[PDB]
This record gives sequence, C-alpha cells and structure tokens, in this order.
Amino acid sequence: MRRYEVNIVLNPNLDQSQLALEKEIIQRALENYGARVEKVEELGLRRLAYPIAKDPQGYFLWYQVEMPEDRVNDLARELRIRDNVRRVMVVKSQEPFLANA
Amino acid sequence: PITKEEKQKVIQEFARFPGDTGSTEVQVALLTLRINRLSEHLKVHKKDHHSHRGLLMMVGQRRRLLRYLQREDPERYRALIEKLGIRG
Amino acid sequence: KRQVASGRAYIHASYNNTIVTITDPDGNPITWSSGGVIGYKGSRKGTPYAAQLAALDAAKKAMAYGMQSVDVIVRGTGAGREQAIRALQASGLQVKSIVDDTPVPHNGCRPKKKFRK
Amino acid sequence: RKAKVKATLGEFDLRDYRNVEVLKRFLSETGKILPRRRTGLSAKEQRILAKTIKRARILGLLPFTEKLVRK
RNA sequence: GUGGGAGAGGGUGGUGGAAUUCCCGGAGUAGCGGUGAAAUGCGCAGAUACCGGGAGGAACGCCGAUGGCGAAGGCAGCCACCUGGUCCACCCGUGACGCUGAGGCGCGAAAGCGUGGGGAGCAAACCGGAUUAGAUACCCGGGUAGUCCACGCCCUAAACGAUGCGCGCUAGGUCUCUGGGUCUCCUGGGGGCCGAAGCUAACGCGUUAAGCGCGCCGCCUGGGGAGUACGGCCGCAAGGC
Ligand SMILES: [Mg+2]
Ligand SMILES: [Mg+2]
Ligand SMILES: [Mg+2]
Ligand SMILES: [Mg+2]
Ligand SMILES: [Mg+2]
Ligand SMILES: [Mg+2]
Ligand SMILES: [Mg+2]
Ligand SMILES: [Mg+2]
Ligand SMILES: [Mg+2]
Ligand SMILES: [Mg+2]
Ligand SMILES: [Mg+2]
Ligand SMILES: [Mg+2]
Ligand SMILES: [Mg+2]
Ligand SMILES: [Mg+2]
Ligand SMILES: [Mg+2]
Ligand SMILES: [Mg+2]
Ligand SMILES: [Mg+2]
Ligand SMILES: [Mg+2]
Ligand SMILES: [Mg+2]
Ligand SMILES: [Mg+2]
Ligand SMILES: [Mg+2]
Ligand SMILES: [Mg+2]
Ligand SMILES: [Mg+2]
Ligand SMILES: [Mg+2]
Ligand SMILES: [Mg+2]
Ligand SMILES: [Mg+2]
Ligand SMILES: [Mg+2]
Ligand SMILES: [Mg+2]
Ligand SMILES: [Mg+2]
Ligand SMILES: [Mg+2]
Ligand SMILES: [Mg+2]
Ligand SMILES: [Mg+2]
Ligand SMILES: [Mg+2]
Ligand SMILES: [Mg+2]
Ligand SMILES: [Mg+2]
Ligand SMILES: [Mg+2]
Ligand SMILES: [Mg+2]
Ligand SMILES: [Mg+2]
Ligand SMILES: [Mg+2]
Ligand SMILES: [Mg+2]
Ligand SMILES: [Mg+2]
Ligand SMILES: [Mg+2]
Ligand SMILES: [Mg+2]
Ligand SMILES: [Mg+2]
Ligand SMILES: [Mg+2]
Ligand SMILES: [Mg+2]
Ligand SMILES: [Mg+2]
Ligand SMILES: [Mg+2]
Ligand SMILES: [Mg+2]
Ligand SMILES: [Mg+2]
Ligand SMILES: [Mg+2]
Ligand SMILES: [Mg+2]
Ligand SMILES: [Mg+2]
Ligand SMILES: [Mg+2]
Ligand SMILES: [Mg+2]
Ligand SMILES: [Mg+2]
Ligand SMILES: [Mg+2]
Ligand SMILES: [Mg+2]
Ligand SMILES: [Mg+2]
Repeated sequence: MRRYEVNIVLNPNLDQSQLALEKEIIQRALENYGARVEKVEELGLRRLAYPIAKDPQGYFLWYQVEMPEDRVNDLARELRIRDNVRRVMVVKSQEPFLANA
Repeated sequence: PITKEEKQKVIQEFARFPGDTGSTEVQVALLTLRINRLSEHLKVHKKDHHSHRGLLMMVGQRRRLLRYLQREDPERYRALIEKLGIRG
Repeated sequence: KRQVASGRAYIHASYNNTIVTITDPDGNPITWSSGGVIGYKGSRKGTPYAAQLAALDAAKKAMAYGMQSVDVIVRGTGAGREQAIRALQASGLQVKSIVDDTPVPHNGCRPKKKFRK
Repeated sequence: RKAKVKATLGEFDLRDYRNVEVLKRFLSETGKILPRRRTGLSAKEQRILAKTIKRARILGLLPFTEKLVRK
C-alpha cells in the first residue's frame, strides 16, 4: 500500500441527514476500495476562490489514507459519482518540505 | 515496481554464498526479473517506445553477462540458464 | 425609463474602435455608444478623440436616463482607452472604481496569422 | 524593489495546498503566480511552490485569475 | 548491492480553469468589422458592446529560467497508476565480464497515404475585396483538405553544435541546475560565458576541444551535368535508399 490524502469539496448547502449520508457513501467507498483511514481533518465549509457549481463556497473534508496502489484511481472514479460531490482530489502523500524553519 | 522484499528474495536465492550481491549469476537473475517485468509492461502499452529502449539495453547486458559466464565456466552457465529458463 | 442612478460603465477598446456600454448594477445595458455611433466612419473611430466623444455620449445619455455613480471596467488595449476613462472622469459621473478585465487566454485557440509569433 | 516574500513568512511547509494566506501571499493582485525576483525562493523552492499553488487552485482554494483594480 | 535525489523522459486512465466559437435567455440600439486608406462581409429576422445558462473542441497563461529530461526526433495545467534512463554517498559484492560496430532490427519533427471517428480556432487549394503598370502575390472578408483521435503505412529535414562513439591526458576565472560534505568553502554530475598552453586559412575552439593521444565506424576527392539516367530495393501512392 501507499499513503494518500483525499480531498472532498461537496455541496455547502447540505442539511444534516444529507451530509451524514454523503459521509456514509464515502466510508463505504473507502472500505470497498481497501483504504484504511489514519486520520481526518474536516474544515467543513469555507469561502471559495472562484465559483464552483454556481456556488460561492464549499464543504471541505480531508482523509489521510493508506490503500492499494492499483485501486486508487477506481476509488476516485467512484467517489465522484455523487452529484452532491463537487470536486475530488487524491494525492500520494509526501513529507513536509519547508523553508525558513 | 519491484519491492525491497522481491529483489532481496531473488538474491538470497541466486547468491554464490552468503553476502553475494554482485556475482555474474545474480546479476543475470536480476536483469531477467527486471526484463520480464518490463516485457509485461510492453504487452500493454505497445506504444511506450522510450521504455523499449531500456528493454533492449537490459537485454544486451543480460546477454553479455551470459556469454561471459559461458566463456568462463560452462557448467554454472548451463545451470543458470536451466534455472531462469531462457535461450537454453 | 427606469431611473437607474448607479451602475457599470464598460469600456471596450480595440485598435479599431472603442465602445462604452452603460449597464446597471446587474449588467443589463442602459445605453451605449461608439466610434461611429458618433460621426466617425473609417479608422477614424480609433482615435482617442473618438473615444472621448463616445464616452461622453454614453454618459450624457445615461445621465438623462437618471444615473450618477458608475463603476468602470475596461476591456482591451487600444489607443484612447485611457482617453475614454478620462472622458468619464469628469463626465459629471462619479467614477467609483476603475478596473481592468481584458480577457487573456491560457492558450486555447490558434491565432489568426496576423497575431502569431 | 520593495522587500521579498519569504522574508516576511516564518517557517512553512511549501507543500501545503490546504494552507492559504501563506499561499495567497505568493500571488499577484491578479491570480498570477509570483516571479522568483519577487518571491525570493530557490530553483527547487519555487518549483515546488508552483505545483503547490496549482494543486490548491484546482481545489478552489486559490484563484486562477483575478480582476485588476484601478488602471 | 544497499541508501538517498532532481527531472515538460515514455504509456495509460482521469480531471481544471482561461479564451474562441456556436446555441438559449435577459437587457439594449444602429452600427460593428476591418485597413495605409478602404471595400467585400456581418447588422431591423435587432447584430456589436453587456449579463446569465449550455454544448463542443484545441491548446495549457503566471510559475518559465541564461532552467530541466531524453539516444535522437522531441517533451509543459493538475492527478493517479504503469515504466525507461541518469546522479550521488558507503567502497559491500562479481573479477577485464571491456571499446567500437559493416549487415540486421527498432525509433524517427512536419507534411503526406489508407480506414474509421472527430472538427472549436486556424487554414494550402479555392471564392471574393482591395492595392497596383498588371497582382495567378504581399493587406482584408469567407473557405476545403489538413491540423485533433485510433489503427496501419510513409523514413524525409538547415533530423544543426552543419562538430560520430569511448578513454586518457593538458592553467584558471565566473554564472547556474542537481547531489554529497566538517556547508564564506571543498567534492561529484550537467548547463553557459571569458581565457593558459596548444590548435586554426581566418572566424573561431580551448577540461562541454576544433588541444595532446589510442581504438573503431561513417564519409570526402574541382564546378556544372544531377541526387538526373539506367539497374536494383522498399512503398498503396506520393516518393525513398
Ligand atoms: Mg461530481
Ligand atoms: Mg475601424
Ligand atoms: Mg479565419
Ligand atoms: Mg536505489
Ligand atoms: Mg513528463
Ligand atoms: Mg507523461
Ligand atoms: Mg494524459
Ligand atoms: Mg468559456
Ligand atoms: Mg440574443
Ligand atoms: Mg499601400
Ligand atoms: Mg448588406
Ligand atoms: Mg442587412
Ligand atoms: Mg422592425
Ligand atoms: Mg457567457
Ligand atoms: Mg461541458
Ligand atoms: Mg459542433
Ligand atoms: Mg466546457
Ligand atoms: Mg543530454
Ligand atoms: Mg530541434
Ligand atoms: Mg523513476
Ligand atoms: Mg571490493
Ligand atoms: Mg576476490
Ligand atoms: Mg554501443
Ligand atoms: Mg546500424
Ligand atoms: Mg516520422
Ligand atoms: Mg503529422
Ligand atoms: Mg493528395
Ligand atoms: Mg485568409
Ligand atoms: Mg485573392
Ligand atoms: Mg502576380
Ligand atoms: Mg490576387
Ligand atoms: Mg499592400
Ligand atoms: Mg482526401
Ligand atoms: Mg489523414
Ligand atoms: Mg499516427
Ligand atoms: Mg546530413
Ligand atoms: Mg558512429
Ligand atoms: Mg551511430
Ligand atoms: Mg550527429
Ligand atoms: Mg575523427
Ligand atoms: Mg556506451
Ligand atoms: Mg575527450
Ligand atoms: Mg566552467
Ligand atoms: Mg548543497
Ligand atoms: Mg560545475
Ligand atoms: Mg571562448
Ligand atoms: Mg596563444
Ligand atoms: Mg580534469
Ligand atoms: Mg562544468
Ligand atoms: Mg578543424
Ligand atoms: Mg566533375
Ligand atoms: Mg560533381
Ligand atoms: Mg532526394
Ligand atoms: Mg528508378
Ligand atoms: Mg543499368
Ligand atoms: Mg518493410
Ligand atoms: Mg513495386
Ligand atoms: Mg520529392
Ligand atoms: Mg537511410
């Protein structure tokens, strides 16, 4: 396995049932694609840069995972099928490279 | 790729002794490993030509190493070939 | 005949001509004018003066239409753009914010041979 | 000839596409990503900062382009 | 071998914004476009300019560099996978396993061919407008192949550093990419510039040689005739050797 990060920007207008349900679909996708989750940081909704889906802001999740290399893509494929998911970004996770320590 | 594990296992196999890494036999095994990996790569991707270059080279090396081993000790050559099973 | 009174002024400035379009806070136009909306016919619509007279047409028109404050926006690089904004400076209109919008692409489309290299 | 970007900032992960005002501090008054002349990074530094910014833009975190004010 | 590294190196699948074009709608009116000046074109079936929505294609602004990678041709948004090369440090393993390379095999920009898709912007040919002594042209308005994709052919080039590959040897200075150091600095590996000795017809080259050497391949033998003729070979053809 390798350790990726998964960003999810989804519909800022979600009520609670709806939100916990998109979250549920996410859990399920991850299990079904083989990713163990080593962390979550959900900053929730934030003011955007440029409109996305005609919307001014977006609801933010971040998931640090470790999963099967060859499956990563299919996972993203799947994560994206929700209309209520706006943008999905997966990344092989690197190590902090800083400057001015 | 090729894991740490896998490379290890193939040497911890073909080594003339404990600690052997650079033996003619071993290199030949590696190069075959690597080769087969890449050939299967170009089973799909018949369009990745720049990797093909590499295949050609890795093949050349394998061949010289073999030829040398033959020149030197025909015995371990037959044995090696009759393990990896290629061109003999 | 709505009495707008606050709005946008759009200066579109090409090597060949200039157009002011006055619109409302929502962008729907209120009035407008140009090189050859005023007299001028050929190239002559490019001259900056053309731009002044045009800008002032667009103002005066909009001003009887009831407008005072406007927000300037400017598309294109071309002679007497500045002159057009100038015209607006004292048009009688309060020029609230000038702004530059000229579309640049990120290299999509293949230019007409005139604009290549 | 004002003063250079990195000089302001403290230590920062140059890989953070989540982290903004640190990031936005690298862009023009238009979206435009900033010249080394202006940012004062290194070959490698600027190089990573690029992909970082771009990664972030795609995320809707940073602006692809902006309007220019006055003129 | 082990441990690090940088990279538009290759293939695949995905996806992101900006702009063009077209379609829908709002508002709005008389011209826009275009040039040296113009006209053709477009516009009351309401254009242009403006706002909102939508489709589709092609290419990736800033970063971008005097930068990087690649054997060459060449390679630029971001993501993930598949993979090639290459550099360094430790000085661990094999023990001359090396260099070159006629044939052969593979790659090979663009244009071009075949079959089937796709077709926004562009645009040979072509249709027009103007300029001109005329204008089978330079400027302007249209426009088809084609540019894009898949597959299969084509095999050319100012395919340029007009500089074959390998190794060893011969002052330095300086700018830079990328490693490793005890890190103003030393040490590798690339990219540039000045310049020792030397070379050179000159211009120039000069540790990235065009210097001093050895190996090996390719090639030259006055200008035309001519990369023509004939023959052979490949090619569907164009044509190539
Ligand atoms: Mg979606
Ligand atoms: Mg004009
Ligand atoms: Mg055209
Ligand atoms: Mg390694
Ligand atoms: Mg690449
Ligand atoms: Mg690639
Ligand atoms: Mg791709
Ligand atoms: Mg668009
Ligand atoms: Mg309309
Ligand atoms: Mg003339
Ligand atoms: Mg008419
Ligand atoms: Mg008409
Ligand atoms: Mg009517
Ligand atoms: Mg629109
Ligand atoms: Mg679409
Ligand atoms: Mg269409
Ligand atoms: Mg679209
Ligand atoms: Mg190179
Ligand atoms: Mg070239
Ligand atoms: Mg690699
Ligand atoms: Mg030893
Ligand atoms: Mg020994
Ligand atoms: Mg060779
Ligand atoms: Mg050959
Ligand atoms: Mg070719
Ligand atoms: Mg082509
Ligand atoms: Mg033909
Ligand atoms: Mg034309
Ligand atoms: Mg003509
Ligand atoms: Mg003529
Ligand atoms: Mg003519
Ligand atoms: Mg002329
Ligand atoms: Mg045809
Ligand atoms: Mg074709
Ligand atoms: Mg093809
Ligand atoms: Mg030649
Ligand atoms: Mg040679
Ligand atoms: Mg050769
Ligand atoms: Mg050559
Ligand atoms: Mg020679
Ligand atoms: Mg060699
Ligand atoms: Mg040498
Ligand atoms: Mg130097
Ligand atoms: Mg260092
Ligand atoms: Mg150096
Ligand atoms: Mg010199
Ligand atoms: Mg001398
Ligand atoms: Mg030396
Ligand atoms: Mg050097
Ligand atoms: Mg010479
Ligand atoms: Mg002769
Ligand atoms: Mg002759
Ligand atoms: Mg010829
Ligand atoms: Mg013949
Ligand atoms: Mg004959
Ligand atoms: Mg053949
Ligand atoms: Mg024949
Ligand atoms: Mg010919
Ligand atoms: Mg040939």
